[PDB]
Amino acid sequence: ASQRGSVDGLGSSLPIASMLPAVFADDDLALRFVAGLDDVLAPILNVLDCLDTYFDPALTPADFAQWLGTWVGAETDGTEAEPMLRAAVAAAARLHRVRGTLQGLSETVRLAFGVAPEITESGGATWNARPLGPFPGRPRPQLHVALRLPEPRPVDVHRLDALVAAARPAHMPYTVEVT
Amino acid sequence: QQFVDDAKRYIQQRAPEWTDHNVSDPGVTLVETVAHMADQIVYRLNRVPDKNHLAFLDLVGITLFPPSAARTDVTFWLSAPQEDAILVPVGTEVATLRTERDEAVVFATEQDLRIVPCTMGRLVTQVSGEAVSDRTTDLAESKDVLCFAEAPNPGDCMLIGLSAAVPDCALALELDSRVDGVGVDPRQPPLVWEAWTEDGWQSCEVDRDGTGGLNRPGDVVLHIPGGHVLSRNGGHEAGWIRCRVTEPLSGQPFYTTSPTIRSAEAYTIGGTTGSIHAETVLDEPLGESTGLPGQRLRLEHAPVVAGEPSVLLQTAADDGWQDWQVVPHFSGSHPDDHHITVDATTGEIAFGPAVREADGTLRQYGAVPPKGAVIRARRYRTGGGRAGNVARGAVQVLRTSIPYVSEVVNREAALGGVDGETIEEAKLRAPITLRAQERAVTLRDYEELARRAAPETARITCLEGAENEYGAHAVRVLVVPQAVPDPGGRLRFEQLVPGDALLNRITRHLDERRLIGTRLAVGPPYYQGVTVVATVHAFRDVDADRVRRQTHDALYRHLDPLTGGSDGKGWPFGRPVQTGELFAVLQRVPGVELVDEVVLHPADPLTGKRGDPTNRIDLDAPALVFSYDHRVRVIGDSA
Amino acid sequence: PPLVWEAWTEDGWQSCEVDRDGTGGLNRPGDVVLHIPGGHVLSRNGGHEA
Repeated sequence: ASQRGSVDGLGSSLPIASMLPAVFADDDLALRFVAGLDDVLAPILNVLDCLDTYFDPALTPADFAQWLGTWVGAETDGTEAEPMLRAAVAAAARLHRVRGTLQGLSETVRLAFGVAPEITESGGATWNARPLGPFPGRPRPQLHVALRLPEPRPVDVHRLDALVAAARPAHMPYTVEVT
Repeated sequence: QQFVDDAKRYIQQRAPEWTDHNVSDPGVTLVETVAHMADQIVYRLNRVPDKNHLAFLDLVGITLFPPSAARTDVTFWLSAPQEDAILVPVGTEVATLRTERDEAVVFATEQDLRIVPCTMGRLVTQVSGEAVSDRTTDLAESKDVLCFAEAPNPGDCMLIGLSAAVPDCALALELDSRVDGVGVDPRQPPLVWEAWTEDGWQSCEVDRDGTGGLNRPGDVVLHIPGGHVLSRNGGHEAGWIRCRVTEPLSGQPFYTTSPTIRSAEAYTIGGTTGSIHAETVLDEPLGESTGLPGQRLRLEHAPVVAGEPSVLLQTAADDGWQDWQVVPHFSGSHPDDHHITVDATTGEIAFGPAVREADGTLRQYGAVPPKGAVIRARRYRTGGGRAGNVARGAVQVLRTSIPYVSEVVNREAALGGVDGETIEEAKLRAPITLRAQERAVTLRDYEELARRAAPETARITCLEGAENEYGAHAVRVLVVPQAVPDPGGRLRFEQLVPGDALLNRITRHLDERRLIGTRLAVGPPYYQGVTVVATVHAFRDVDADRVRRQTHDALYRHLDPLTGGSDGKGWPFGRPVQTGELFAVLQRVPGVELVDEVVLHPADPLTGKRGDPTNRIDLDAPALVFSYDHRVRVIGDSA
Repeated sequence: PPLVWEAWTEDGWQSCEVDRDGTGGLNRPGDVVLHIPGGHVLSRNGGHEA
């Protein structure tokens, strides 16, 4: 479950007493008792007041952060730390616009480890005004990922192996090197 | 996925925290404390996130997949050489048995075709590599000649005359004969029948007849392919019909006493024309255009059927009508193109919108019809559904008895007919279009886009293959068709081989949206059969017969190609079968006390040869386990 | 006649009832109308699913 319910010491934007008629608002027991009913309805009005915040990934409770992952397919699995999820879901939509792009591949690994990589890609981009001029680019495909981790625990090679597996465009080989 | 976790029984009673009324169950104020209305609020509160989910989806712009209409091919036989007129009425709905528990799926004869009452022209005979040089005219009535020279030479051909050739139908040719001495079995005669067309030569199908060919007088009912064009059959005007002759063909019967030719008459029994499971709406106006951009126009029939010219509306230009293209999304439009988008699951047509740019100006994506012009919808397709796939062609209202023609035949089961996707299904489709954005690029999208291209496949997974000699490696995709327990347990095999359609269809969709210059491979994974044999001693007060029955299937269940393993789903494409893991299955079987030893016997569905006995089988990554028949010894004091 | 007719099931063999026929069994050409018990499940018998 989630262990939600009532919250002590929370006010309401719609006091029950404030909607009572005049003259009725003069009693001691009626005003105190009917204000007690505000306790049960207190947190519902908070939700409707701040429903917009309940959708921003940077602020919503942890449960909805994973749910907001399935909103736009953010790869929520495998992470057992809340702060790691916080960046992933918000930055997921930007990544999917550059899947298979040098910046996109570099950012994804950077996103999952916190440090920028040092990649070399088999090719590039260069023009030439010469008619039917030759185009350079490495003769054979090759993808390499280098990570400058400070504390290379011997599990990051597999983690980089799994992570870069989806980033590569199912087209060319690859290798994983971790500091 | 939820906001609050209260219910009606959840009563706080915090009045004592402010007041001093001290009865847990008082007269009436407990009733006052009873607030069901909160329960009727929180229940409606918990469903808000789902409503918001369906809310922002429209902001993203994803829609529902329109249903596609099942299509079938039907043939209007006549059983008479007559009806020199249009033998195809558009419509003529035919359905199944109108049972009260299942809806009789109806159809509609869509297209039209015209045939000709053709008559035989010339009648010739020739063999492989040798010209006709025969009667070629008098064979129509007399001057009998042995057919095919009574020899199965490779390339023997017969040219037969057919005056006023029919470009598209199925016909028969009467070449009577007097066959004696040897009678060739009707099953699979070694001949290939062919007809001339614009492109050249093309194979013609056959149909039912009471004779096996030259083993009794009668006809042969060829299926003339489309594109048949006339020629010069000497003294007549006839299209060319060809009869290729093959060798004994690994023992197929052939005659050396081939019969002669008695007479000639051409029947032209019937024609061929497809039909689909969808109605049509013709020339229905939908409104008058206004000069403003971004207009949305409705229609009168909700579930519009998919198709490339889905609606094909026309605007009233000064030259008749001007047609409009259809694009799924408007981002690809141009400030001068003629594009629309259609939400076919509800029947909306929306022209190009106008977007304010960063400069404060306007970027009109897609042109707008001129003010006051007439907007008209030409054609519709409504209908389609999962039930649109007929079974075996047994429409059962196949119109056996008709007064116009003899019979209308629908043999081959209809294809297509994908049902419209549910709203719940769309939620599981939202991430895919939010990350792939079409044009599958990496390994994950190939797995997902395969399902979207064709979801009738049981399961798909994509693995890189052997490397190309230039340093790359072409993409490989594995297909496992949906299987049914055809034999008595286990599986029949030859059902896991796709029928040349799933390989074609999936590849065709992927090729258009793919990285250029990279080859794609599709096929089934590697397979090899594995058999478990052991000896399990039963308990002293159990029926070994049930133990014998139970242990043969429970051990088998662990090796199921489609739903095996401990998870109960398909195998993970690389898990190696082992006795130790199968030792877990063996121990749990009821009516057992201990097991002696288990022997594994690898094999194949191709070769009955079996492999050497080994405990551990090395299974390749793009491969799956095949479970065979097996026996184990149950020796024990059974009851 | 001294015969017992049984059918295969998930559990095993069970007695199958008979009904009227014009022949007493092998005393003349004819059929025998067995009563198939519940639980009959297919198996493998040569080139047929019997």
